Amino acid sequence: ATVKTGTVEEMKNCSFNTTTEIRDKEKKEYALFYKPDIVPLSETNNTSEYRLINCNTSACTQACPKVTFEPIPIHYCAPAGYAILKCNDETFNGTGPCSNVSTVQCTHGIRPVVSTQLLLNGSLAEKEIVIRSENLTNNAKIIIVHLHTPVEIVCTRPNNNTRKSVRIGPGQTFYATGDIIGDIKQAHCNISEEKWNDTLQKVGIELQKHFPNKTIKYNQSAGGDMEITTHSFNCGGEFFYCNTSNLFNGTYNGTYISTNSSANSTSTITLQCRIKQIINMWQGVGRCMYAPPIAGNITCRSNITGLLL
Amino acid sequence: INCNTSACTQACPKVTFEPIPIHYCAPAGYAILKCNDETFNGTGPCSNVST
Amino acid sequence: YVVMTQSPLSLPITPGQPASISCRSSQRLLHSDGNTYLAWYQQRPGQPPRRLIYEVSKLDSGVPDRFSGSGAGTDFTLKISRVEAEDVGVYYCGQNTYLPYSFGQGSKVEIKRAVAAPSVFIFPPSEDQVKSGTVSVVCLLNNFYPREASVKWKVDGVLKTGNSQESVTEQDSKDNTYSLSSTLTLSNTDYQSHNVYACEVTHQGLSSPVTKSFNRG
Amino acid sequence: EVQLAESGGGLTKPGGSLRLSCAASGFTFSDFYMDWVRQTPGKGLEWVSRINNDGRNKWYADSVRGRFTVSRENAKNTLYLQMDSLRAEDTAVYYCARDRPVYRYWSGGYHLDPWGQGVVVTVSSASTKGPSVFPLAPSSRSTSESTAALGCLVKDYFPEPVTVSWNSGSLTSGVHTFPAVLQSSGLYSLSSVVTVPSSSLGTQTYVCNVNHKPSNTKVDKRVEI
Ligand SMILES: *[C@@H]1O[C@H](CO)[C@@H](O[C@@H]2O[C@H](CO)[C@@H](O[C@@H]3O[C@H](CO[C@H]4O[C@H](CO)[C@@H](O)[C@H](O[C@H]5O[C@H](CO)[C@@H](O)[C@H](O)[C@@H]5O)[C@@H]4O)[C@@H](O)[C@H](O[C@H]4O[C@H](CO)[C@@H](O)[C@H](O)[C@@H]4O)[C@@H]3O)[C@H](O)[C@H]2NC(C)=O)[C@H](O)[C@H]1NC(C)=O
Ligand SMILES: *[C@@H]1O[C@H](CO)[C@@H](O[C@@H]2O[C@H](CO)[C@@H](O[C@@H]3O[C@H](CO[C@H]4O[C@H](CO)[C@@H](O)[C@H](O)[C@@H]4O)[C@@H](O)[C@H](O)[C@@H]3O)[C@H](O)[C@H]2NC(C)=O)[C@H](O)[C@H]1NC(C)=O
Ligand SMILES: *[C@@H]1O[C@H](CO)[C@@H](O[C@@H]2O[C@H](CO)[C@@H](O)[C@H](O)[C@H]2NC(C)=O)[C@H](O)[C@H]1NC(C)=O
Ligand SMILES: *[C@@H]1O[C@H](CO)[C@@H](O[C@@H]2O[C@H](CO)[C@@H](O)[C@H](O)[C@H]2NC(C)=O)[C@H](O)[C@H]1NC(C)=O
Ligand SMILES: *[C@@H]1O[C@H](CO)[C@@H](O[C@@H]2O[C@H](CO)[C@@H](O)[C@H](O)[C@H]2NC(C)=O)[C@H](O)[C@H]1NC(C)=O
Ligand SMILES: *[C@@H]1O[C@H](CO)[C@@H](O)[C@H](O)[C@H]1NC(C)=O
Ligand SMILES: *[C@@H]1O[C@H](CO)[C@@H](O)[C@H](O)[C@H]1NC(C)=O
Ligand SMILES: *[C@@H]1O[C@H](CO)[C@@H](O)[C@H](O)[C@H]1NC(C)=O
Ligand SMILES: *[C@@H]1O[C@H](CO)[C@@H](O)[C@H](O)[C@H]1NC(C)=O
Ligand SMILES: *[C@@H]1O[C@H](CO)[C@@H](O)[C@H](O)[C@H]1NC(C)=O
Ligand SMILES: *[C@@H]1O[C@H](CO)[C@@H](O)[C@H](O)[C@H]1NC(C)=O
Ligand SMILES: *[C@@H]1O[C@H](CO)[C@@H](O)[C@H](O)[C@H]1NC(C)=O
Repeated sequence: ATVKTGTVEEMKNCSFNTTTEIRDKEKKEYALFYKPDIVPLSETNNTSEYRLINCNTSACTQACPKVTFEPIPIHYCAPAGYAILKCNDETFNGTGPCSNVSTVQCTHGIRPVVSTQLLLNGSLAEKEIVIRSENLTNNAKIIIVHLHTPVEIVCTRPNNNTRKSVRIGPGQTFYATGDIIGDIKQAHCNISEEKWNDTLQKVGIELQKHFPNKTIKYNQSAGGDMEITTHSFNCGGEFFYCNTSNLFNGTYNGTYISTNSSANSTSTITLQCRIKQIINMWQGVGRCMYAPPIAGNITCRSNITGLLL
Repeated sequence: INCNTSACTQACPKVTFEPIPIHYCAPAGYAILKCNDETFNGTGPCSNVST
Repeated sequence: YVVMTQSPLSLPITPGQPASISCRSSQRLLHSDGNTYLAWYQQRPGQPPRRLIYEVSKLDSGVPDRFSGSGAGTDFTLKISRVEAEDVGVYYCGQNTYLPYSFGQGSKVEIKRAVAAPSVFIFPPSEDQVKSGTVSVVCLLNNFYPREASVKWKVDGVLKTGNSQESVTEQDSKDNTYSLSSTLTLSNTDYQSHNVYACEVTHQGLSSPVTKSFNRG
Repeated sequence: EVQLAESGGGLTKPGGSLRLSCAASGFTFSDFYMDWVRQTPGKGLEWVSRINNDGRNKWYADSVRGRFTVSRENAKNTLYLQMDSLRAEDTAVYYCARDRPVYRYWSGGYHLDPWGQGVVVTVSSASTKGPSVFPLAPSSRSTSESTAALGCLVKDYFPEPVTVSWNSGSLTSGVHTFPAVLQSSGLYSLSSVVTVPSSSLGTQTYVCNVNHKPSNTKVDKRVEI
């Protein structure tokens, strides 16, 4: 798009012939694409020839622009002749008897937030950090570390994108990024590294109750695709993929001291984030879709997790 | 005229547009009432009524 | 567009005294981002401009603490708590809120010192010049204060104005006065046509018709 | 640090072309907008052009739009202004100055800070000449002062610089080499004066010593009653 550093070279500028409404007539047309959506065509001398990532697996639908992915809460309800029981007995371990129980015909409002490596906007544990796993003796089992207090995350795409519409055949419009207004700069997320560090102390202390006297070591995800190795969102309608390697770092001993002094400090840990538009949703090839771009710039204030360790 | 909006279907030649009469019916546990009091004005009480 | 304008032109001010300058744009300097992007620049004698005050009122790095500023909307001021010898030179306001970035017409800081009268002189053209197709008759006003001066040209008691080109010093480095030359550049005919060439003083101190003369050749 | 070096300055005929180069030192040159701003004895300051950090978007003043183009090579820490169709008014001192930063995550307000020391451009190729020089004689009624002024007139040369001094610079008593005028003739001129005791006239050979570097034309012009 303007050569230079991977902050700008994240965007290719690509052109193609496209079919107008008039079946015999093709028009030359152009768009910007994020590098992961694009793959180099073979059978050429390492040239400027490319294709979309999905043409050799499945034709993805563009998501209709009226459709909104926002996590509006769902209540589940029991049919007639059934009842939903729930625990009032909080700080529950996830199996065995609850001492304080209620019926409800409908659940509280649950948000269908889909993500990885963290949850977001989840309801908090009642009085303390709670650690749940189906069998801690087996490393195959996840450890759901349910938090007591909301650490805040701020995420943004600070490029000022313009949307353009490409007319394809009769009565259809593909949508693509036409231009970036003014400055480049990088998509990223910010967490107050003070509150995060305290939270990794407090998870240290509770996780040590199941692993007594041991020092606790956090680390980055081991490896794989972006979908495995990055945290993920849909802020506004963009499928961010953020590298968490600097976040799950350091090792913390049984001392678990309040190293964050009571005085003011402004240390923010920052995550740099890729973006994609063609997504093979929920590891499905036929589930795949193209998200249309969103004009302007994005900000996305949020409360974090019960960690998926 | 329509290539810049939507590709229209040919209506299948077996299909017929003639205005064959519909009767509307109330389901079980409901009833339709009508005026017999003709030269009705379109609102207010009707003086001669049938199910 | 944004026009700019500064109120004081000369600041003939004593070392140690406060001074201030005001600048008044045609349209408000507030940017959409919510800052206001005025700055004030000093140009010393013989140097590029450098920036003292910026983002309305912040001091730029390395600036002396005697500089300061204020304002709102269209109207802004630069204040100096005490002027000093190194403050001499031209100050410009400038705006960066809208293209084109634009500048005040300037204000000049000058040392104040006593209202010295000129030493006054005239020069007959040299014999090689006296035969040459154009002849510059010349007058000098020397080491006077303040800066503002000129000559009125005469010959034979006749007013002899025309090609009187003039030039002036900067403030004097030894006594902080100024000097002036005036350069009546006649044709050889118009020079030889008249005889008792005279230059009459004009100075903002010595405004009087003090005059020096010579008879031609 | 943050230091800017302009270079490439020269002389041309009107309608011609010149190129100015600004080289950037002690800052990350990929991360700034850069501006050209110029100075004349008439105007004081005038904005000329702005360029984006990656070179993409560019802006110019109305007085030079299309006539000039601005460019950069971030591989060299270097900015260039190409000037074409040069008018007489483009005769100015040109400065390079650093504007809005664009860091990784954020990009603040507009600036002109710091400034390079500038370069000179001259747009008039007529009458290239070494000076005429004349004594401004302390003669006749001018001799009868107690400490006479004597002077010199260096006239019709182009371009600058002339270098002018009294007795090869060894004399200092009230020396005023006046600021030069580029005259209606198309050539510069100045006068110089010095004040000395009136009996020392001729007793010392007072001299206006002159050189003109664009032509190497030089004159040790003696001045007398
Ligand atoms: C997410 O979290 C990340 C990481 O924390 C955030 O990214 C960082 O954001 C800051 C902005 O908050 C980035 O820019 C900086 O700005 C501050 C403030 O100073 C600057 O702004 C002034 C206002 O316009 C400006 O006046 C200053 O520059 C001028 O002034 C001097 C005066 O002498 C003049 O000479 C110049 O010519 C300029 O006119 C200045 O630009 C600043 O503190 C930052 O670091 C600098 O400052 C310290 C002293 O405070 C100094 O020691 C350093 O050397 C350095 O100069 C920086 O300039 C910052 O760069 C971002 N970081 C990165 C890597 O991009 C992000 O904002 C968060 N995002 C969200 C969504 O919250
Ligand atoms: C976690 O919880 C947070 C707090 O509730 C969530 O942050 C909020 O997210 C919503 C949705 O992104 C923001 O609401 C806005 O959404 C509209 C969307 O555009 C609409 O308008 C256009 C036409 O103008 C139309 O085409 C679209 O179809 C929509 O109808 C924006 O226009 C608004 O400006 C606004 O951003 C909330 O503002 C935001 N809250 C805060 C405090 O920022 C967060 O999304 C949750 N989820 C995650 C994953 O963290
Ligand atoms: C983001 O980009 C849009 C599209 O260019 C900008 O919107 C225009 O802004 C200018 C200047 O304020 C207005 O004159 C136009 O009327 C706006 N609309 C269009 C369609 O051009 C917007 O200002 C940009 N925002 C930022 C923060 O850069
Ligand atoms: C965090 O995990 C990584 C990956 O498991 C560790 O980094 C190296 O991993 C390779 C895997 O083949 C080993 O061969 C190396 O021995 C590891 N490096 C070191 C220094 O031992 C890494 O060790 C872990 N982090 C910490 C804090 O130990
Ligand atoms: C688009 O970007 C602008 C500029 O960053 C955002 O406006 C600002 O938001 C930050 C963080 O809250 C503030 O520090 C700035 O002071 C704000 N600037 C202005 C001019 O208001 C804006 O929120 C972004 N737009 C969206 C829809 O997220
Ligand atoms: C992208 O390439 C097209 C090719 O037609 C060109 O017209 C357009 O200006 C380019 N845009 C950008 C932002 O690179
Ligand atoms: C589709 O193309 C990509 C190109 O790198 C390749 O990795 C992938 O294996 C291909 N899949 C199929 C089913 O052809
Ligand atoms: C985030 O936590 C704060 C804690 O005061 C709360 O006010 C806010 O409603 C929470 N937001 C969400 C989306 O959970
Ligand atoms: C706590 O829950 C885990 C996971 O279901 C289970 O293995 C463990 O036996 C439970 N312990 C008690 C005392 O409930
Ligand atoms: C854990 O540490 C304490 C104090 O150091 C010690 O008394 C106890 O025996 C240790 N337990 C194990 C299982 O090592
Ligand atoms: C994450 O960032 C680190 C550097 O901070 C880099 O070494 C690593 O390759 C990145 N991993 C992913 C999954 O992007
Ligand atoms: C379709 O084309 C005709 C051409 O005359 C035009 O009148 C009509 O407005 C067009 N409609 C759209 C939505 O482009």
